[PDB]
Amino acid sequence: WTHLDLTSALSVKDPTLLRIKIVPVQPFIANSRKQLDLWASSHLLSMLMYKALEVIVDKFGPEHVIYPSLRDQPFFLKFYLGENIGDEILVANLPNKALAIVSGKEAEKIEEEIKKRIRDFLLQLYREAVDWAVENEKDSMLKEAYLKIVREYFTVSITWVSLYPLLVKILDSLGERKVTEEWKCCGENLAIFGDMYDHDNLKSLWLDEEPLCPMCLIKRYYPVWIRSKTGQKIRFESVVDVALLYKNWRKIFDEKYGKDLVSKAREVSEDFDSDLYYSSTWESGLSKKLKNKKEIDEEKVKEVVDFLNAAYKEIGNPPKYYAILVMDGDDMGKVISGEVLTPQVHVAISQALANFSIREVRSVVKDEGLLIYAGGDDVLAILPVDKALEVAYKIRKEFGKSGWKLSAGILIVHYKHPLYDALEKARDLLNNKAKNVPGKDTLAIGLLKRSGSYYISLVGWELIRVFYNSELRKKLGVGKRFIYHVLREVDTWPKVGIDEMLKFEVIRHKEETKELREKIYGEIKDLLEHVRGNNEVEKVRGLFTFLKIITDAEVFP
Ligand SMILES: [Zn+2]
Repeated sequence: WTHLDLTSALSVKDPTLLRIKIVPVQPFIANSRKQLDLWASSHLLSMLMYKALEVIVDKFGPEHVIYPSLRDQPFFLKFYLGENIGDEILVANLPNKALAIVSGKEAEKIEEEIKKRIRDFLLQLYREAVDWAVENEKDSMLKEAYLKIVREYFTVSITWVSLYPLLVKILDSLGERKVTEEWKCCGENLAIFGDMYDHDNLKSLWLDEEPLCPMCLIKRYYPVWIRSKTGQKIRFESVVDVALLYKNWRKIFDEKYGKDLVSKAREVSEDFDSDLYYSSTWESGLSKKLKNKKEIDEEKVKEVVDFLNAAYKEIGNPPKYYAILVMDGDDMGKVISGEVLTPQVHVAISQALANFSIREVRSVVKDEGLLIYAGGDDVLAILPVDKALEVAYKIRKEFGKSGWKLSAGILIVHYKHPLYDALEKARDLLNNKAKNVPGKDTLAIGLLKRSGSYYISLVGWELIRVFYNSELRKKLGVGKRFIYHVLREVDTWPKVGIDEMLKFEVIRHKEETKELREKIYGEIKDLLEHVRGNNEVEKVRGLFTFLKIITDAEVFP
């Protein structure tokens, strides 16, 4: 049906191919402290691309935008059509790069019109935010040297060509040239330091002891702006909120106990957050959460610990690790753009990516963890430790049927760990580890224990398939004895040899305990073909590190 869509925009108007791209993406995102900051920043990025797109839509129509496909785009439904949209709207699913069919004469003004609208809105927000941080100097907070940072920050490169998949190729590399040619938290002047202030005097002024620049102020305000433009806010506020979803711990906790813990936490103070389900925090600190010079009863603390600890002996210890899942398509730069072909095929692909990202990835994540972003062939999610692998694979299969292949970094991490770093490492797994294998179609799973230890393992998607249905998974104590032993041998390498090492080790860990040993060796061998590695030592290392991680009793209690 999208042929008769293009015939219009191609015939009805004197047609010129316009292209949008907002430049600060991976930076703006990684500069975030708490999970909310990461959602807020990525979501806004989408907001911008929406206001960029809004202009195209307003002046013309939706079918004039090739990429992304605007059918089912939750922002538009909610915002442009005033549809009564549900929690869909919390997920950011518009990417930066875009492609529209524009009328030759508008091409010039549409460029400046997009530029203004972004600035206008960001400014519009900075203000609204300025008011909010006052609610919870303030005249000269809107100096036209701070206004600058806001307008100057996000760069929106816009380019066009008249009327071939070659024109598309010429539009991209022409476009990808204007890009580069066009403290707080982050290399940007703080909203007070840039004029004349001491760093001691600076920190004192700011609401949480950390001084913010204008951009990061917009980050903080956005979650309340959204709550009052749409209805709702992120379901899992903290990283800890998603960490406590491991084997329904929180839900189980919020029945047997929960009311009594709330009660217990009322009579210590008014902590009316999630950290407090951990015994550790009640001993470890609380000082920080004391925003007032009031008194804290100590028996209440001592016997909040006792309550929780006894809770833990009847329920299990509370989960303290969570997953960062980042995903990205392979060999698809030139597919999204259309060089590898505009015919309706380029729309078809756009619709395929739109559909996957909006519906299929959400149906996979599905209140079982936080889907921050799905731009077509790329995903950010915070997951519980026991959903990471399961979600990743599920999503991979789906992107299968809807481009072709897709890699992934998963970073399991202790909750108390700096996000900026965690987010950085997860990215690195995906880009520097995963995407650098020959047949780049791989899971790069990493585990960083609070110890400082950092196990990584690079794996084919087929491995998780084989491993579920594996006899080997069925037993993993015996496992603790097995895996550690193997990993020890392959710390350097078994001088005995790799094959004979596994035999002796499978052998070591009455009618059926011959066929069983013989089955495991087979699987263990089968599995290695799916570990990405350049020799059996690397492959063995790789599998038994995947084994090591999946089974770790501190991460998976
Ligand atoms: Zn900042």
